[PDB]
Amino acid sequence: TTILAVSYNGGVVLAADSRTSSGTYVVNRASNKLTKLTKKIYCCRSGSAADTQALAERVSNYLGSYQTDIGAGVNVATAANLFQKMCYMNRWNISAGIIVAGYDPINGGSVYSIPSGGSCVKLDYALGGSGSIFLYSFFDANYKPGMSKSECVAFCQRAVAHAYSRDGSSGGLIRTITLDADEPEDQTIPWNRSPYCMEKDPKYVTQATQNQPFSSSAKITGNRMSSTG
Amino acid sequence: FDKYITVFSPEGSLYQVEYAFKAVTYPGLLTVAIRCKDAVLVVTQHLIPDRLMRPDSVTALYEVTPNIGCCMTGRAPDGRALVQRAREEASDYQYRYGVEIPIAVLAKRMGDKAQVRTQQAGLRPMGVVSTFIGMDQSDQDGSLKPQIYTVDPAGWTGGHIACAAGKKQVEAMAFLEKRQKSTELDALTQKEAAMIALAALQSAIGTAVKAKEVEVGRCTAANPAFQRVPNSEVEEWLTAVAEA
Repeated sequence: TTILAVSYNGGVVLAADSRTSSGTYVVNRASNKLTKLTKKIYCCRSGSAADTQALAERVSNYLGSYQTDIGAGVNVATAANLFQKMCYMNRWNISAGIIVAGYDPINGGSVYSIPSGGSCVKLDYALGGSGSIFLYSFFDANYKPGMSKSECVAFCQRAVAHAYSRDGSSGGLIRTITLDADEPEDQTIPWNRSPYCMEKDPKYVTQATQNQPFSSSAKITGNRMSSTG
Repeated sequence: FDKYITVFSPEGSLYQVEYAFKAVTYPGLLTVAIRCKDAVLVVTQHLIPDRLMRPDSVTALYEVTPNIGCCMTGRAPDGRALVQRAREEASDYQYRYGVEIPIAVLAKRMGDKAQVRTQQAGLRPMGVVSTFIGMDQSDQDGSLKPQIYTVDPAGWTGGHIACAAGKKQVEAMAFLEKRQKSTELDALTQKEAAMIALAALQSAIGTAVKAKEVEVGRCTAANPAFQRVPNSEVEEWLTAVAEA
Protein backbone atom coordinates (compact mmCIF):
# COMPACT_ATOMS: atom_id res chain seq x y z
CA THR A 1 0.00 0.00 0.00
CA THR A 2 1.15 3.56 -0.88
CA ILE A 3 -1.03 6.57 0.16
CA LEU A 4 -0.28 10.26 0.56
CA ALA A 5 -2.16 13.49 1.19
CA VAL A 6 -0.42 16.83 0.48
CA SER A 7 -1.94 20.31 1.11
CA TYR A 8 -1.73 23.08 -1.52
CA ASN A 9 -2.99 26.64 -0.73
CA GLY A 10 -6.81 26.17 -1.20
CA GLY A 11 -7.19 22.46 -0.25
CA VAL A 12 -5.54 18.96 -0.42
CA VAL A 13 -4.66 16.10 -2.80
CA LEU A 14 -4.93 12.48 -1.61
CA ALA A 15 -3.25 9.90 -3.87
CA ALA A 16 -3.02 6.09 -3.75
CA ASP A 17 -1.88 2.94 -5.48
CA SER A 18 -4.80 0.52 -6.18
CA ARG A 19 -3.35 -2.91 -5.22
CA THR A 20 -4.42 -5.06 -2.23
CA SER A 21 -2.08 -8.09 -2.00
CA SER A 22 -2.45 -11.17 0.24
CA GLY A 23 1.38 -10.89 0.52
CA THR A 24 2.63 -12.01 -2.94
CA TYR A 25 -0.67 -12.58 -4.90
CA VAL A 26 -2.63 -9.42 -5.94
CA VAL A 27 -6.24 -10.07 -4.77
CA ASN A 28 -7.66 -6.82 -6.22
CA ARG A 29 -5.89 -4.78 -8.96
CA ALA A 30 -8.19 -1.68 -8.75
CA SER A 31 -9.15 -0.94 -5.08
CA ASN A 32 -10.29 2.58 -4.18
CA LYS A 33 -8.18 3.28 -1.05
CA LEU A 34 -9.53 6.90 -1.00
CA THR A 35 -12.78 6.57 0.98
CA LYS A 36 -15.29 9.50 1.19
CA LEU A 37 -16.27 10.34 4.84
CA THR A 38 -18.13 13.55 3.82
CA LYS A 39 -18.50 15.49 0.50
CA LYS A 40 -15.04 17.12 0.99
CA ILE A 41 -13.28 14.91 3.65
CA TYR A 42 -11.69 11.73 2.23
CA CYS A 43 -9.57 9.28 4.24
CA CYS A 44 -6.79 7.10 2.71
CA ARG A 45 -6.55 3.52 4.03
CA SER A 46 -3.33 1.51 4.61
CA GLY A 47 -3.26 -1.90 6.37
CA SER A 48 -5.99 -4.59 6.74
CA ALA A 49 -8.66 -3.64 4.11
CA ALA A 50 -11.36 -5.12 6.46
CA ASP A 51 -10.44 -2.86 9.41
CA THR A 52 -10.01 0.47 7.56
CA GLN A 53 -13.31 -0.08 5.57
CA ALA A 54 -15.21 -0.91 8.83
CA LEU A 55 -13.72 2.25 10.48
CA ALA A 56 -14.26 4.43 7.36
CA GLU A 57 -18.00 3.42 7.30
CA ARG A 58 -18.39 3.72 11.13
CA VAL A 59 -16.93 7.29 10.95
CA SER A 60 -18.64 8.21 7.62
CA ASN A 61 -21.88 7.33 9.53
CA TYR A 62 -21.14 9.55 12.64
CA LEU A 63 -20.07 12.45 10.35
CA GLY A 64 -23.40 12.04 8.45
CA SER A 65 -25.44 12.14 11.73
CA TYR A 66 -23.25 15.07 12.99
CA GLN A 67 -23.48 17.02 9.64
CA THR A 68 -27.34 16.65 9.79
CA ASP A 69 -27.89 17.73 13.45
CA ILE A 70 -25.44 20.73 13.55
CA GLY A 71 -27.02 21.86 10.22
CA ALA A 72 -23.58 22.88 8.84
CA GLY A 73 -20.39 21.39 7.28
CA VAL A 74 -17.98 19.12 9.23
CA ASN A 75 -14.47 20.44 10.16
CA VAL A 76 -11.73 17.98 8.94
CA ALA A 77 -10.40 18.02 12.54
CA THR A 78 -13.78 16.44 13.59
CA ALA A 79 -13.24 13.61 11.01
CA ALA A 80 -9.63 13.03 12.21
CA ASN A 81 -10.47 13.15 15.97
CA LEU A 82 -13.34 10.66 15.39
CA PHE A 83 -10.95 8.44 13.35
CA GLN A 84 -8.23 8.79 16.06
CA LYS A 85 -10.65 7.67 18.84
CA MET A 86 -11.72 4.53 16.83
CA CYS A 87 -8.11 3.68 15.71
CA TYR A 88 -6.99 4.17 19.37
CA MET A 89 -9.79 2.21 21.20
CA ASN A 90 -9.01 -0.94 19.12
CA ARG A 91 -5.25 -0.23 18.48
CA TRP A 92 -4.42 -3.87 19.58
CA ASN A 93 -7.19 -5.72 17.57
CA ILE A 94 -6.83 -3.82 14.23
CA SER A 95 -3.93 -3.08 11.79
CA ALA A 96 -5.03 0.36 10.41
CA GLY A 97 -2.85 3.27 9.12
CA ILE A 98 -5.20 6.12 8.10
CA ILE A 99 -4.75 9.58 6.51
CA VAL A 100 -7.81 11.87 6.92
CA ALA A 101 -7.45 14.84 4.56
CA GLY A 102 -10.15 17.30 3.55
CA TYR A 103 -11.42 20.85 3.13
CA ASP A 104 -13.68 22.73 5.52
CA PRO A 105 -14.31 26.49 4.93
CA ILE A 106 -12.83 27.47 8.42
CA ASN A 107 -9.24 26.05 8.21
CA GLY A 108 -9.11 25.09 4.48
CA GLY A 109 -6.90 22.16 3.42
CA SER A 110 -6.13 19.93 6.46
CA VAL A 111 -4.22 16.57 6.49
CA TYR A 112 -3.98 14.24 9.53
CA SER A 113 -1.75 11.14 9.68
CA ILE A 114 -3.36 8.58 12.05
CA PRO A 115 -0.75 5.80 12.06
CA SER A 116 -1.12 2.37 13.83
CA GLY A 117 -0.85 3.55 17.48
CA GLY A 118 -3.71 6.09 17.15
CA SER A 119 -1.49 9.20 17.20
CA CYS A 120 -3.06 12.06 15.15
CA VAL A 121 -0.63 14.53 13.64
CA LYS A 122 -1.84 17.58 11.63
CA LEU A 123 0.74 18.01 8.81
CA ASP A 124 1.53 19.69 5.47
CA TYR A 125 1.65 16.16 3.91
CA ALA A 126 1.27 12.57 5.19
CA LEU A 127 2.70 9.23 3.82
CA GLY A 128 1.09 5.87 4.72
CA GLY A 129 1.40 2.11 4.03
CA SER A 130 4.33 -0.17 2.99
CA GLY A 131 5.29 2.08 0.02
CA SER A 132 5.51 5.22 2.25
CA ILE A 133 9.09 4.34 3.36
CA PHE A 134 10.37 4.98 -0.26
CA LEU A 135 8.75 8.45 -0.60
CA TYR A 136 10.13 10.01 2.67
CA SER A 137 13.52 10.70 0.93
CA PHE A 138 11.76 11.57 -2.41
CA PHE A 139 9.70 14.27 -0.52
CA ASP A 140 12.69 15.65 1.48
CA ALA A 141 14.39 16.15 -1.97
CA ASN A 142 11.71 17.11 -4.58
CA TYR A 143 8.68 18.39 -2.51
CA LYS A 144 8.53 22.21 -2.31
CA PRO A 145 5.43 23.50 -0.45
CA GLY A 146 3.19 26.28 -1.85
CA MET A 147 2.39 24.25 -5.02
CA SER A 148 -0.63 25.06 -7.31
CA LYS A 149 -3.52 22.51 -7.28
CA SER A 150 -2.30 21.26 -10.77
CA GLU A 151 1.36 20.62 -9.69
CA CYS A 152 0.38 18.96 -6.31
CA VAL A 153 -1.67 16.38 -8.32
CA ALA A 154 1.06 15.88 -11.01
CA PHE A 155 3.55 15.61 -8.07
CA CYS A 156 1.50 13.13 -5.90
CA GLN A 157 1.04 10.89 -9.01
CA ARG A 158 4.85 11.07 -9.66
CA ALA A 159 5.38 10.20 -5.94
CA VAL A 160 2.85 7.33 -5.74
CA ALA A 161 4.54 6.00 -8.94
CA HIS A 162 8.19 6.14 -7.58
CA ALA A 163 6.87 4.20 -4.50
CA TYR A 164 4.79 1.53 -6.29
CA SER A 165 7.71 0.97 -8.79
CA ARG A 166 10.00 -0.12 -5.87
CA ASP A 167 7.44 -1.60 -3.39
CA GLY A 168 5.92 -5.01 -4.27
CA SER A 169 2.87 -4.56 -1.97
CA SER A 170 1.99 -1.29 -3.87
CA GLY A 171 1.10 -1.04 -7.60
CA GLY A 172 -1.59 -0.64 -10.31
CA LEU A 173 -3.59 2.61 -10.81
CA ILE A 174 -2.74 5.95 -9.14
CA ARG A 175 -6.08 7.29 -7.86
CA THR A 176 -5.89 10.95 -6.71
CA ILE A 177 -8.64 13.32 -5.49
CA THR A 178 -8.46 17.13 -4.92
CA LEU A 179 -10.67 18.53 -2.10
CA ASP A 180 -11.05 22.38 -2.10
CA ALA A 181 -13.79 25.08 -2.39
CA ASP A 182 -14.76 23.65 -5.87
CA GLU A 183 -16.38 20.19 -6.61
CA PRO A 184 -14.11 17.11 -5.88
CA GLU A 185 -11.89 16.17 -8.91
CA ASP A 186 -10.96 12.44 -8.77
CA GLN A 187 -8.68 11.13 -11.55
CA THR A 188 -7.34 7.57 -12.03
CA ILE A 189 -3.91 7.35 -13.83
CA PRO A 190 -3.72 3.81 -15.27
CA TRP A 191 -0.30 2.07 -14.95
CA ASN A 192 0.29 1.98 -18.79
CA ARG A 193 0.41 5.87 -18.65
CA SER A 194 2.06 6.36 -15.15
CA PRO A 195 4.47 9.32 -14.73
CA TYR A 196 7.40 7.07 -13.65
CA CYS A 197 8.15 3.31 -13.90
CA MET A 198 11.56 1.46 -13.75
CA GLU A 199 10.59 -0.53 -16.92
CA LYS A 200 10.43 2.58 -19.20
CA ASP A 201 13.26 4.59 -17.40
CA PRO A 202 16.44 4.77 -19.60
CA LYS A 203 18.65 4.25 -16.43
CA TYR A 204 17.65 0.54 -16.32
CA VAL A 205 17.55 -0.30 -20.11
CA THR A 206 21.20 -1.62 -20.28
CA GLN A 207 21.16 -4.98 -18.40
CA ALA A 208 23.50 -5.91 -15.50
CA THR A 209 26.49 -7.91 -16.92
CA GLN A 210 25.84 -11.11 -14.89
CA ASN A 211 25.81 -14.00 -17.45
CA GLN A 212 28.97 -13.07 -19.45
CA PRO A 213 30.47 -15.48 -22.03
CA PHE A 214 33.44 -17.87 -21.57
CA SER A 215 36.31 -15.53 -22.64
CA SER A 216 40.14 -15.52 -22.73
CA SER A 217 40.17 -12.03 -21.16
CA ALA A 218 39.05 -10.46 -17.80
CA LYS A 219 37.58 -7.65 -20.05
CA ILE A 220 33.79 -7.66 -19.24
CA THR A 221 31.86 -7.16 -22.57
CA GLY A 222 28.07 -7.86 -22.23
CA ASN A 223 25.78 -10.82 -21.35
CA ARG A 224 25.77 -14.06 -23.41
CA MET A 225 22.54 -13.83 -25.53
CA SER A 226 23.12 -16.51 -28.30
CA SER A 227 24.35 -20.15 -27.80
CA THR A 228 26.22 -19.70 -31.17
CA GLY A 229 28.14 -16.80 -29.39
CA PHE B 1 -58.92 5.72 35.01
CA ASP B 2 -59.47 4.83 31.29
CA LYS B 3 -58.29 8.42 30.51
CA TYR B 4 -54.95 8.81 32.41
CA ILE B 5 -53.24 5.56 31.16
CA THR B 6 -53.02 3.96 27.70
CA VAL B 7 -55.82 1.36 28.17
CA PHE B 8 -59.07 0.77 26.24
CA SER B 9 -62.29 2.57 27.29
CA PRO B 10 -65.52 0.48 27.19
CA GLU B 11 -65.98 1.71 23.52
CA GLY B 12 -62.46 0.51 22.48
CA SER B 13 -60.64 3.91 22.21
CA LEU B 14 -57.27 4.76 23.89
CA TYR B 15 -58.32 8.18 25.31
CA GLN B 16 -54.66 9.35 25.77
CA VAL B 17 -54.16 9.06 21.93
CA GLU B 18 -57.39 11.01 21.02
CA TYR B 19 -55.96 13.59 23.50
CA ALA B 20 -52.54 13.69 21.68
CA PHE B 21 -54.41 14.48 18.36
CA LYS B 22 -55.81 17.49 20.30
CA ALA B 23 -52.14 18.45 21.17
CA VAL B 24 -51.53 18.83 17.36
CA THR B 25 -54.44 21.36 17.12
CA TYR B 26 -53.44 23.30 20.33
CA PRO B 27 -50.46 25.45 19.09
CA GLY B 28 -52.54 26.94 16.20
CA LEU B 29 -49.85 26.14 13.54
CA LEU B 30 -51.09 24.56 10.24
CA THR B 31 -48.72 22.77 7.74
CA VAL B 32 -49.71 21.68 4.20
CA ALA B 33 -47.54 19.32 2.13
CA ILE B 34 -48.23 18.62 -1.57
CA ARG B 35 -46.69 16.12 -3.99
CA CYS B 36 -46.58 17.42 -7.61
CA LYS B 37 -45.19 15.51 -10.71
CA ASP B 38 -41.40 15.91 -10.05
CA ALA B 39 -41.24 17.36 -6.45
CA VAL B 40 -42.72 17.66 -2.90
CA LEU B 41 -43.42 20.87 -0.99
CA VAL B 42 -44.13 21.14 2.72
CA VAL B 43 -45.52 24.60 3.63
CA THR B 44 -45.62 25.38 7.41
CA GLN B 45 -46.91 28.39 9.33
CA HIS B 46 -43.94 30.16 11.09
CA LEU B 47 -45.68 32.69 13.44
CA ILE B 48 -43.24 34.65 15.74
CA PRO B 49 -45.45 37.10 17.74
CA ASP B 50 -42.43 38.39 19.80
CA ARG B 51 -40.42 41.07 17.87
CA LEU B 52 -37.36 39.87 19.95
CA MET B 53 -37.56 36.15 18.92
CA ARG B 54 -34.92 35.42 16.21
CA PRO B 55 -36.96 34.09 13.19
CA ASP B 56 -34.01 31.92 11.87
CA SER B 57 -33.97 29.70 15.05
CA VAL B 58 -37.64 28.53 15.34
CA THR B 59 -38.30 25.91 12.55
CA ALA B 60 -41.09 23.35 12.07
CA LEU B 61 -39.16 21.48 9.30
CA TYR B 62 -35.89 19.68 10.11
CA GLU B 63 -33.68 17.61 7.77
CA VAL B 64 -33.80 13.90 8.88
CA THR B 65 -31.32 12.60 6.30
CA PRO B 66 -30.11 14.66 3.28
CA ASN B 67 -32.88 13.06 1.04
CA ILE B 68 -35.77 13.11 3.66
CA GLY B 69 -37.14 16.28 5.27
CA CYS B 70 -39.49 16.16 8.23
CA CYS B 71 -42.15 18.72 9.18
CA MET B 72 -43.34 18.28 12.80
CA THR B 73 -46.70 19.79 13.88
CA GLY B 74 -47.86 19.81 17.54
CA ARG B 75 -45.83 20.17 20.76
CA ALA B 76 -42.65 21.59 19.08
CA PRO B 77 -40.47 19.81 21.72
CA ASP B 78 -42.15 16.38 21.12
CA GLY B 79 -41.54 17.08 17.38
CA ARG B 80 -37.87 18.02 18.04
CA ALA B 81 -37.57 14.67 19.96
CA LEU B 82 -39.20 12.51 17.19
CA VAL B 83 -36.82 14.09 14.61
CA GLN B 84 -33.95 12.90 16.87
CA ARG B 85 -35.52 9.35 17.01
CA ALA B 86 -35.95 9.58 13.19
CA ARG B 87 -32.28 10.60 12.68
CA GLU B 88 -31.10 7.84 15.13
CA GLU B 89 -33.34 5.47 13.05
CA ALA B 90 -32.01 6.70 9.65
CA SER B 91 -28.33 6.50 10.85
CA ASP B 92 -28.95 2.98 12.35
CA TYR B 93 -30.36 1.96 8.91
CA GLN B 94 -27.51 3.66 6.89
CA TYR B 95 -24.97 1.64 8.98
CA ARG B 96 -26.77 -1.79 9.04
CA TYR B 97 -27.96 -1.79 5.35
CA GLY B 98 -25.38 0.63 3.83
CA VAL B 99 -28.00 2.63 1.82
CA GLU B 100 -30.13 5.71 2.68
CA ILE B 101 -33.36 4.78 4.52
CA PRO B 102 -36.29 4.83 2.02
CA ILE B 103 -38.84 7.42 3.34
CA ALA B 104 -41.66 4.80 3.26
CA VAL B 105 -39.66 2.69 5.82
CA LEU B 106 -38.58 5.70 7.97
CA ALA B 107 -42.28 6.69 8.32
CA LYS B 108 -43.30 3.05 9.02
CA ARG B 109 -40.48 2.64 11.69
CA MET B 110 -41.64 5.93 13.38
CA GLY B 111 -45.19 4.51 13.13
CA ASP B 112 -44.10 1.50 15.23
CA LYS B 113 -42.18 3.80 17.70
CA ALA B 114 -45.33 5.95 18.29
CA GLN B 115 -47.41 2.71 18.64
CA VAL B 116 -45.11 1.44 21.48
CA ARG B 117 -46.02 4.66 23.48
CA THR B 118 -49.77 3.83 23.03
CA GLN B 119 -49.14 0.24 24.41
CA GLN B 120 -46.64 0.59 27.34
CA ALA B 121 -48.37 2.52 30.20
CA GLY B 122 -46.56 5.57 31.65
CA LEU B 123 -45.08 6.84 28.33
CA ARG B 124 -46.92 9.93 26.96
CA PRO B 125 -47.74 9.70 23.22
CA MET B 126 -45.71 12.38 21.33
CA GLY B 127 -48.28 15.15 20.79
CA VAL B 128 -47.31 15.68 17.18
CA VAL B 129 -47.91 14.70 13.53
CA SER B 130 -44.66 13.88 11.66
CA THR B 131 -44.97 14.81 7.90
CA PHE B 132 -41.89 13.17 6.22
CA ILE B 133 -41.26 14.28 2.56
CA GLY B 134 -38.62 13.01 0.12
CA MET B 135 -37.88 11.42 -3.25
CA ASP B 136 -38.08 7.58 -3.37
CA GLN B 137 -36.32 5.68 -6.24
CA SER B 138 -38.92 3.48 -8.08
CA ASP B 139 -37.05 0.16 -8.83
CA GLN B 140 -38.85 -0.28 -12.26
CA ASP B 141 -36.96 2.40 -14.33
CA GLY B 142 -34.70 4.26 -11.78
CA SER B 143 -36.83 7.48 -11.67
CA LEU B 144 -37.07 9.55 -8.43
CA LYS B 145 -40.81 9.86 -7.64
CA PRO B 146 -41.92 12.25 -4.84
CA GLN B 147 -43.49 10.99 -1.54
CA ILE B 148 -45.27 12.33 1.58
CA TYR B 149 -45.78 10.09 4.67
CA THR B 150 -47.65 11.27 7.84
CA VAL B 151 -47.11 9.48 11.14
CA ASP B 152 -49.62 10.56 13.86
CA PRO B 153 -49.58 9.91 17.65
CA ALA B 154 -51.72 6.69 17.21
CA GLY B 155 -48.80 5.19 15.17
CA TRP B 156 -50.83 5.38 11.90
CA THR B 157 -48.40 5.72 8.94
CA GLY B 158 -49.96 6.74 5.57
CA GLY B 159 -48.83 8.09 2.17
CA HIS B 160 -50.42 11.34 0.85
CA ILE B 161 -50.94 12.99 -2.61
CA ALA B 162 -51.35 16.13 -0.47
CA CYS B 163 -52.09 16.56 3.28
CA ALA B 164 -52.56 19.10 6.08
CA ALA B 165 -51.82 18.92 9.84
CA GLY B 166 -52.64 21.36 12.70
CA LYS B 167 -55.18 24.09 13.58
CA LYS B 168 -57.58 24.03 10.59
CA GLN B 169 -56.47 20.67 8.99
CA VAL B 170 -60.23 19.91 8.31
CA GLU B 171 -60.81 23.17 6.30
CA ALA B 172 -57.36 22.89 4.56
CA MET B 173 -58.14 19.26 3.46
CA ALA B 174 -61.68 20.45 2.34
CA PHE B 175 -59.93 23.07 0.09
CA LEU B 176 -57.37 20.54 -1.34
CA GLU B 177 -60.18 17.87 -1.94
CA LYS B 178 -62.37 20.43 -3.86
CA ARG B 179 -59.18 21.30 -5.93
CA GLN B 180 -58.48 17.53 -6.54
CA LYS B 181 -61.76 17.28 -8.62
CA SER B 182 -60.72 20.10 -11.06
CA THR B 183 -57.03 19.03 -11.65
CA GLU B 184 -55.03 15.69 -11.50
CA LEU B 185 -52.61 17.01 -8.76
CA ASP B 186 -49.78 14.54 -9.83
CA ALA B 187 -49.66 16.09 -13.39
CA LEU B 188 -48.82 19.58 -11.91
CA THR B 189 -45.63 21.75 -12.17
CA GLN B 190 -43.85 22.66 -8.84
CA LYS B 191 -45.17 26.30 -9.21
CA GLU B 192 -48.88 25.26 -9.69
CA ALA B 193 -48.67 22.77 -6.73
CA ALA B 194 -47.19 25.49 -4.42
CA MET B 195 -50.01 27.95 -5.36
CA ILE B 196 -52.56 25.24 -4.29
CA ALA B 197 -50.67 24.61 -0.97
CA LEU B 198 -50.25 28.36 -0.19
CA ALA B 199 -53.94 28.96 -1.18
CA ALA B 200 -54.96 26.14 1.29
CA LEU B 201 -52.77 27.75 4.04
CA GLN B 202 -54.57 31.08 3.13
CA SER B 203 -58.16 29.61 2.82
CA ALA B 204 -57.79 27.71 6.15
CA ILE B 205 -56.47 30.40 8.62
CA GLY B 206 -58.66 32.98 6.73
CA THR B 207 -55.87 35.60 6.06
CA ALA B 208 -53.34 36.51 3.30
CA VAL B 209 -49.89 35.21 4.51
CA LYS B 210 -46.46 36.97 4.08
CA ALA B 211 -43.29 35.16 2.77
CA LYS B 212 -41.98 35.56 6.41
CA GLU B 213 -45.07 33.97 8.15
CA VAL B 214 -44.42 30.62 6.28
CA GLU B 215 -41.28 28.49 5.72
CA VAL B 216 -41.39 26.01 2.81
CA GLY B 217 -39.47 22.72 2.33
CA ARG B 218 -38.80 21.04 -1.03
CA CYS B 219 -37.32 17.99 -2.83
CA THR B 220 -37.15 17.69 -6.68
CA ALA B 221 -36.13 14.83 -9.10
CA ALA B 222 -33.39 17.32 -10.30
CA ASN B 223 -32.19 18.18 -6.70
CA PRO B 224 -33.37 15.29 -4.44
CA ALA B 225 -31.73 16.77 -1.26
CA PHE B 226 -34.25 18.39 1.18
CA GLN B 227 -33.91 22.19 0.71
CA ARG B 228 -35.56 25.00 2.60
CA VAL B 229 -36.93 27.38 -0.12
CA PRO B 230 -35.56 31.00 0.09
CA ASN B 231 -38.15 33.77 1.01
CA SER B 232 -37.50 35.37 -2.49
CA GLU B 233 -38.95 32.31 -4.38
CA VAL B 234 -41.93 31.99 -1.88
CA GLU B 235 -42.85 35.69 -2.58
CA GLU B 236 -43.11 34.82 -6.39
CA TRP B 237 -45.80 32.20 -5.39
CA LEU B 238 -47.77 34.44 -2.92
CA THR B 239 -47.91 37.22 -5.62
CA ALA B 240 -49.01 34.48 -8.15
CA VAL B 241 -51.79 33.26 -5.67
CA ALA B 242 -53.16 36.84 -5.04
CA GLU B 243 -53.45 37.30 -8.91
CA ALA B 244 -55.45 34.07 -9.78
